[PDB]
Amino acid sequence: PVSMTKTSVDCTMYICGDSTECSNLLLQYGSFCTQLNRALTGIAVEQDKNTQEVFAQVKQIYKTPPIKDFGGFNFSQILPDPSKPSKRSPIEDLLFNKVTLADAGFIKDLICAQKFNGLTVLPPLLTDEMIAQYTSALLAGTITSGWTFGAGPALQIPFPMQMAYRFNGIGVTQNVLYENQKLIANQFNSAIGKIQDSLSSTPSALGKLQDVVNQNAQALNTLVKQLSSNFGAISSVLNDILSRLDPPEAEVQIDRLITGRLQSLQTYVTQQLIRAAEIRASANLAATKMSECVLGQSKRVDFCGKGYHLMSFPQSAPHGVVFLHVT
Amino acid sequence: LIANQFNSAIGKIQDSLSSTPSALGKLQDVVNQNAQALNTLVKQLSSNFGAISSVLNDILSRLDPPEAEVQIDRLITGRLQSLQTYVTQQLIRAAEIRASANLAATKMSECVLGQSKRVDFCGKGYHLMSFPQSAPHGVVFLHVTYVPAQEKNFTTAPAICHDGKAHFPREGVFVSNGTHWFVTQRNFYEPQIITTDNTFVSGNCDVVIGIVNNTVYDPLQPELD
Amino acid sequence: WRVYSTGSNVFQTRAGCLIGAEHVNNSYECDIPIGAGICASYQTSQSIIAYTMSLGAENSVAYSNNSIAIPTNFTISVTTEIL
Ligand SMILES: *[C@@H]1O[C@H](CO)[C@@H](O[C@@H]2O[C@H](CO)[C@@H](O)[C@H](O)[C@H]2NC(C)=O)[C@H](O)[C@H]1NC(C)=O
Ligand SMILES: *[C@@H]1O[C@H](CO)[C@@H](O[C@@H]2O[C@H](CO)[C@@H](O)[C@H](O)[C@H]2NC(C)=O)[C@H](O)[C@H]1NC(C)=O
Ligand SMILES: *[C@@H]1O[C@H](CO)[C@@H](O)[C@H](O)[C@H]1NC(C)=O
Repeated sequence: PVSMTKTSVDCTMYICGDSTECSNLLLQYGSFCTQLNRALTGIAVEQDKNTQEVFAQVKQIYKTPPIKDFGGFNFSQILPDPSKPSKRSPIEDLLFNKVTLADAGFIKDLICAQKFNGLTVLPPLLTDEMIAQYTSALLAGTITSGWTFGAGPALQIPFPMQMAYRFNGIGVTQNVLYENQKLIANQFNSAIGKIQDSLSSTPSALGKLQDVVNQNAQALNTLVKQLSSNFGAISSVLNDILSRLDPPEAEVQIDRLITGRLQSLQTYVTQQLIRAAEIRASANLAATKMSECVLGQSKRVDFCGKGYHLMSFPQSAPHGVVFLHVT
Repeated sequence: LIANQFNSAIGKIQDSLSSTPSALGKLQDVVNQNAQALNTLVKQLSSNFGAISSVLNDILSRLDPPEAEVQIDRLITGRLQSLQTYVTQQLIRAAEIRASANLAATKMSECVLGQSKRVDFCGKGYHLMSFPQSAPHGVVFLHVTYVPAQEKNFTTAPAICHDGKAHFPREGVFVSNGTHWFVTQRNFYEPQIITTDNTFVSGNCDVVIGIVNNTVYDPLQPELD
Repeated sequence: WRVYSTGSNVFQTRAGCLIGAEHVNNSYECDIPIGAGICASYQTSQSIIAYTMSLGAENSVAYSNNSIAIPTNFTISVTTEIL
């Protein structure tokens, strides 16, 4: 995972929905809602910072040459396809179809009910078509320049010679590769096809992403349920209390409602803060993996997949990243 | 040359920090956040939370304690809940600072006391060394790194056939001006003549894709002949 | 207030719509993030302009199957990092 969905909560619409007397009683509680709004906009900034940290690793956009004479290898499943409006790999299309996202919030469900009570969804800073541009640029740089573009200017180098360098990094003499090129090419292409159909057949692979969305969805959902509890007053609808009692004794009921709703809102925000810290930790892990397993050749055991690491390829997913380790 | 580049680079660090004001924001915001949070706590004393007034000595000097109990209880609830919120937020920020401190300790152990080989862990480029300096509640690393930048192009081949046998570089790569062939290390252009003592032989030259025909000079033969 | 709702430079983005900024055809790096790839800045005779953010310079590397690039000269670099 890299980021979660940015959420903004407006107090005065949530608590005292269109009631001047309710808000005038609310300002006796001081400056709570400024603190709550500040915490939420802090999380909302931090999400954009996380995505910028993971993907904006280089500052130039390379492109692959059109000719595909890569010495027998076949990168047709991770290279971009010009046949679609979304310039993706087919593997990225499998990733975009496996996750059933929610929370559309279109410009005019449960989503509209969430909209009607001060809960808004801010759209992300990076769209779905720039993340693809970074990922395709990293693919282009890796397959045409080795690791030299991770340290300075891009230096072109033929691909099987790069693979000879990468066996020499393991501890194998490079003449192993040049005498067995076709076997390695066939194993690589078969393995890539196995990734494709294995991900296509298994439904339960991407749960690490999905649960995150679900948790946020579930948390937001239970917030709306807290509008329907009366907290010990005679009713839970504020307009009822304003349309039945005089204000000098309706202060008693309204104060109880303010207390209950404010406490529930505080609980929600604390839980979202802790989840934000967790997602930030995983994002720093992802940034370290992108720096080391992709842009270089790590030698730490089991950091870049199981076995002796050769290279990696990144791919994008909605709110996350997917690494292919070649080992 | 390297001495001059190093001294000029250090001077550029000096005047770059001296001219740019917005460098140390990663430190400053931390202090600001704590300052801001603490300031908020003080002005939570001034809200009445639904009572008569926010000054306690007013209520003690206006009411008898059978009703001062009712008013004071509301004040106690409000202030205690605000203080709780402050403590929880400070706990979360403390966990964040501890994570950054463990990152700083890892960088101090690896990028300074040794020579790391992880890419982009100790600055951009191949890492040479580091130097630490202190900062108010923080640390500042100067990474000294090596960046190669003047490229030129050559035409290669994966191996050389000489006598029905393949020859491979013991370390480096075969390059060609267009007429001759040389062995070069992978990060600095320097031609050396293809001999036996920087190559090795393995198999025959009927298998490897793209092997080119040339000759390999023997260091023993003109001494013997 | 109503002194800005007159407009005549109104621009509809994926986040909503923007009033008081003039949409351009260039692509610059981001200054103030608005969202959905749109950023805004204060530049030139001075006003607030909004744009699609620019990811970086486009580049192409001359790949071949028998061509290599090698460096000849080098540079020592010193960078700072604050924690
Ligand atoms: C790389 O592998 C892909 C696998 O998709 C190859 O594409 C297939 O090519 C055959 C040959 O005509 C077609 O019958 C298939 O329909 C293609 N697959 C798809 C999904 O359309 C591609 O040819 C390979 N490229 C190289 C250079 O080997
Ligand atoms: C390798 O790079 C260094 C530094 O870029 C070059 O040294 C420069 O040489 C020119 C000669 O006209 C001087 O004007 C500069 O002052 C030198 N730089 C420094 C920092 O003193 C060196 O010439 C380059 N090597 C080659 C073969 O060109
Ligand atoms: C390199 O590509 C050219 C394409 O014109 C081809 O003729 C040649 O055989 C290739 N050589 C190698 C070693 O792949």
